[PDB]
Amino acid sequence: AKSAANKLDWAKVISSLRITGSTATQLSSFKKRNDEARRQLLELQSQPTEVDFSHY
Amino acid sequence: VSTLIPPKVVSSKNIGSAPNAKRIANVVHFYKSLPQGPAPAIKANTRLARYKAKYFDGDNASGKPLWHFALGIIAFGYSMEYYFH
Repeated sequence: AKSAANKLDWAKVISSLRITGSTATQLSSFKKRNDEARRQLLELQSQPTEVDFSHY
Repeated sequence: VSTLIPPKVVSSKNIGSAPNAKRIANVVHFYKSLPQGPAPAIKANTRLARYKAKYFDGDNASGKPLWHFALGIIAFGYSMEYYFH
C-alpha cells in the first residue's frame, strides 16, 4: 500500500547513508514520511460520513 | 516537499577525491608504457660497443675493463720510453 513506497524509501534511507551529498534531502524524505503517517491515522480515525438516521 | 537533487549531481566527485589526479597521470603513463623497454644499450657493434657488451654490462662490476684499460696506458708510455731512450 503506502508501505510499498515507504519500504523502498527506508531501504533508500540506509542507502542514502552511503551518499554524503544529502543535506536536507533526508529531511525531505522524513517530511513525506511524517505526513504519510498522518494521513493513514487520519483515514483510520475516520467517522462514518453522516449521522445514523436509523438509530441516532 | 519534494526530495532535493544533490545525489544525482556528480561532476565534483571527478576532481573531488585525490586519486582523480593520480588517474589522469597513469591513464597517460600506463597506456604509453611499452611491454619491455626500447633498448638498454649494451652493444651496437661499433667494435667498442662490444667492449661495453663484454665489460660494461648492467650486471658487470667485474674489474676486467679497468685492468685492460690500465694495461693500455702501460703499453702506451712504455713504448714512449723507447721513443725517448
